[PDB]
Amino acid sequence: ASLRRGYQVYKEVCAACHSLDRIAWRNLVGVTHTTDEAKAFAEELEYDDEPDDEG
Amino acid sequence: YVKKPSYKIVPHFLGFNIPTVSKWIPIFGIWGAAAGIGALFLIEGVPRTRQDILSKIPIIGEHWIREIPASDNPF
Repeated sequence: ASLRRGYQVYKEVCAACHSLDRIAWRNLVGVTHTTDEAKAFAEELEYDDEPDDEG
Repeated sequence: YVKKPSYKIVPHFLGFNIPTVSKWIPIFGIWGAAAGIGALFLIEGVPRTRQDILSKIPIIGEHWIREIPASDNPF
């Protein structure tokens, strides 16, 4: 429960300046969050895809 | 009066004969069990072993029927 609350402090305060690059969304699942919550966090962001057909 | 001793040669091969080997047949049995138990124990962690062998054993078999809740599974 402290881990989950700490993630929320990370996300709302620290993440403005600090990265957490070694942690994937799947890492939160079954530690701080359910699969659905973590998928929802991931789905709100945009990531680089492979280039389209015109490259 | 006895003219000759009374005996036969039993069939043998590589210094084994059937009387002797027959005494060891049960021992091969137990060693086979030991090797079976040991092998199965070694691969008890393999999921297929659990799915196909261990979970089918009556009573005891439920020890190996374990589901991860869908909420706790990233994959």
